[PDB]
Amino acid sequence: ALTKVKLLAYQDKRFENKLGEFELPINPEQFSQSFKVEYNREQAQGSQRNDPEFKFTKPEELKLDFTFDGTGVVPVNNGKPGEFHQDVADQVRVFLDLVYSMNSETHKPNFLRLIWGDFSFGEKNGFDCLLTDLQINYTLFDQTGKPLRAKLSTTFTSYVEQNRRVREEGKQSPDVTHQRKVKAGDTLPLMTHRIYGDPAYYLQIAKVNGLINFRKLATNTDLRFPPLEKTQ
Amino acid sequence: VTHQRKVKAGDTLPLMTHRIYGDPAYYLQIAKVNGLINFRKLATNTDLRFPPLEKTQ
Amino acid sequence: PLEIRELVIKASVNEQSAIIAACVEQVLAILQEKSER
Amino acid sequence: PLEIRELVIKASVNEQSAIIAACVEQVLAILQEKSER
Amino acid sequence: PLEIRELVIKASVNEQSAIIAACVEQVLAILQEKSER
Amino acid sequence: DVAATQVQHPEIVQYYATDWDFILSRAEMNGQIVVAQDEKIKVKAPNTSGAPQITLTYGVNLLELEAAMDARHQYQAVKATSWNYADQALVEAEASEPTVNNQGNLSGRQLAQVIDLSALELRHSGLVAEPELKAWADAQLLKSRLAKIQGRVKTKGYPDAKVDVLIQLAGVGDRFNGLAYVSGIRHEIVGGAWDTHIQMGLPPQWFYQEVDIIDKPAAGL
Amino acid sequence: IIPRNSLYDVATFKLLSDGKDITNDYTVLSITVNQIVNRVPTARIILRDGAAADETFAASEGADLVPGQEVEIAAGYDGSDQKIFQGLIVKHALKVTANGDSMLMLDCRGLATKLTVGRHNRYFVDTKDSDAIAEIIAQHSLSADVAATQVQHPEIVQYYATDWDFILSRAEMNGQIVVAQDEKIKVKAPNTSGAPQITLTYGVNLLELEAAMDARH
Amino acid sequence: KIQGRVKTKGYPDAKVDVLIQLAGVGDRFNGLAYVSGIRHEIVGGAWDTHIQMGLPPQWFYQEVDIIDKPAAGL
Amino acid sequence: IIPRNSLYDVATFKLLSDGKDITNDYTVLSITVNQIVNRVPTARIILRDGAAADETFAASEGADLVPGQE
Repeated sequence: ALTKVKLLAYQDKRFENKLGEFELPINPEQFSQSFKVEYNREQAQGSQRNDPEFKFTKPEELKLDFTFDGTGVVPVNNGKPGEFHQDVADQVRVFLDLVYSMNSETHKPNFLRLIWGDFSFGEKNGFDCLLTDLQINYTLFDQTGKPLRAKLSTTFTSYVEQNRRVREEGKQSPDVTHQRKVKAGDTLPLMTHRIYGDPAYYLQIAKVNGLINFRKLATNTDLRFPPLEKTQ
Repeated sequence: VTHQRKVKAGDTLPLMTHRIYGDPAYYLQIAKVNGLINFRKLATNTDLRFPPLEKTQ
Repeated sequence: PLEIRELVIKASVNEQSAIIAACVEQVLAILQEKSER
Repeated sequence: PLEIRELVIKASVNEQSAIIAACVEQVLAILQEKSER
Repeated sequence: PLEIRELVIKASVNEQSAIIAACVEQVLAILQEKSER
Repeated sequence: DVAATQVQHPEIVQYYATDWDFILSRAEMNGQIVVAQDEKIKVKAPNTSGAPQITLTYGVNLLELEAAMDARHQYQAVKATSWNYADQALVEAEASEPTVNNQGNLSGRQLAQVIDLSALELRHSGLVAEPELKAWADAQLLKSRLAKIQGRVKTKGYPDAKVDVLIQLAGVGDRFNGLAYVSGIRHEIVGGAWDTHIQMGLPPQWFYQEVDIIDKPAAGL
Repeated sequence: IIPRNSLYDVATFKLLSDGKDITNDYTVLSITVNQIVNRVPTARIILRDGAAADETFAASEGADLVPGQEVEIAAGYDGSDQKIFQGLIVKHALKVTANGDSMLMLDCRGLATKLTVGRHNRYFVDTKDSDAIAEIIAQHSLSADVAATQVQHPEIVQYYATDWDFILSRAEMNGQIVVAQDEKIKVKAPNTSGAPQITLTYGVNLLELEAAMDARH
Repeated sequence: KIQGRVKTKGYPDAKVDVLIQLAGVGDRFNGLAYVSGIRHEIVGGAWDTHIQMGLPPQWFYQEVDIIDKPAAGL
Repeated sequence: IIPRNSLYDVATFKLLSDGKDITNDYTVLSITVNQIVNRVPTARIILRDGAAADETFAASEGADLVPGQE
């Protein structure tokens, strides 16, 4: 069985209320995806090389090209004998209504999800996006004026909500509580350095856990490491 | 604008209010507009009116 | 400039920042000099 | 700006108009702020 | 400008000199006009 | 076209000054504004009691928008004091709360409690009578309340634009929606394009604080 | 300059409002803070806001960024932050520019701004400048730290002027400076007798530099 | 006598009313300088600081208008 | 405007300091001079200087361009 690319159209920014779906009659030959990171590149005067600082990660980009053909030589994947694709205008109409026009209840275009069977973009099985660019070329016409072939080129950009973005960045810092078990070879200042980046806090940790002698630890003790105070 | 909806099997008032306004908290107002004594048991042929919101709050 | 309150505040995050700074030192120098005898 | 007399007058008819406007709000903000205690 | 002390001083020797001059006549005209009744 | 005042003065003196400056000083001290056009000059109180002319909605009509609040210009009360030699005592008057147009959901009195100054106080050592002190304090409160929110809007060419009227501003949140008072207009026609700018609100400073309307000592000799 | 024992050089900051941390509840674009001698501390905050499809400004309608609230700003490297600014929100503005970008701007000032909003009249008899300054400060529920003067005046008069102006005039006439921060105001002579804190070398540490002499002063 | 301004990368321990040592700028500017002001800027993830050295020579009363107008402006 | 009997149109200048000609001892970038009625004459001079590898300003440390000279 041959699987086809599908575009799902949603109204909710949490992608829960599905409005519709469109299926491509011919799969694309290829597509491309683009990534980028942004750093600070200021340098001191009279210095050899540099160590740039991180600023942010930009949204990903997606490029796709495909074709509609209605001259009667491309079969329809429905199992009936003698069936071929013969209507371009209907497909252009439903496509433009689904991905391009304004929604009368939200006053903007719909949210899109791109899915191709078992394809994986990464840690997910779909691409959540919005349409930014589209071009159509009509290259073959009927004697009454109706088209027989159309070629489309599209550019999509990545979209993800605030609430969900801050949860994907599961920021772990000295802003949370840690717990560690003591094993053979462990010492308190080294554990403190490995959690806080500074051994100097060791005398505080011993007080939080009630340690009388902190230079000889037992090997089944579970130690708690509290967060740091918000402003010093 | 003004909306109108018919009650069918499985409907509850806070969920309809959420589906029209985006916020269930308005349910107590809607019950007053339609004269509902008990709003936790709805009948299945009632047509409810949903008025617009005030222009500036 | 020799002052910190005469520096231009930066409000954008996505990318000509060195022309809005040269066109500010020129005006302040044309305007200060206009006050001496 | 919050005033209509602080807007820049446009004198050309054949075509960077959005840089002569950003470099004018910056100077007026650097200059007004210089007068408060 | 109608004055010689309101002209911008040129400090570079290797090459946009006609935009730092248009953005200076505009500010001085917005600022002078602000003083008439 | 001058609206009448109620305070009668034993004497008024115009001392070595321009007609425009004298008129503006005396107008502001009574809470009035000056509008000049078409060989006509009108002096009257601001028109904040009318009906809106149009509706300007962000997301429908607007091309550009700016708006601002500042809490430091709001006061709770105003008092004015002077010396009366016929009684050998001080005289004091207090301002009344003015009636203005409704915009936003924060009142001037709520903003006046950020700094929390008990009252603003004005003093004069000469013989200023009760009604004059009252008009002075009232003008100060009105000055402060009419400058609560200030803003500017840019839209396409509007032939029927006029100053000293009300408009309705919408689409900008609970804190800025409502009826706004128009203070100024600019028309620009450049190369065939036409657009207009509408300014809302008045500045909080007095006229005499912005211009130099007194000569120098010794006549500058 | 970079703190010792920093394992990563990611710079972080924290914005509290009435004690509540609101850093990750909005989209923050820029922060600027100024601390200058003889002036009131200032801060400016720029956030992204506005949406034409919804026809509202959502963070403007909230209850965290309205005039009159206490704002505290801290910043540091790698999650270890230090307090930088403490003040009040004074101004609240909206802006939509030509190309459609929309933002919300906040203007915060220190607590000493309470001293600059009125005109007062006072007498002082047989006191020093330090006593008058301490009393005027204390009347606004702020802590005062005033170095003592030696000249005793038969009388001092505050005539129809602001508290800030009176204090600055009397301070400058004695060769002292004013530093205001953290609910505290200090008046004292300049500290030119200490030990250096760091070394800044051109060709090692600097990104930009300006310096000037003028013989006429 | 000498006034100046320096821009460097983010410095958490910056303070006013202290001394710093300035070097590498010739015999006529090297030495101990007095800090008058500080600005912190955080824009898009970058952090830098500006340090101002020296005081202005004008009196306070020469820069502001702190006296009312005659006749109280009436 | 161009003086008569000029065989070449190369423009030249000379900068003296306490009587000594120092034109070719430094790198001169620009010179501006103003003479206005009811005002004091003014001049501004811009030279190239500074080197991060040497960590000094060599012409600043000289004795030809210090305040107080003619």
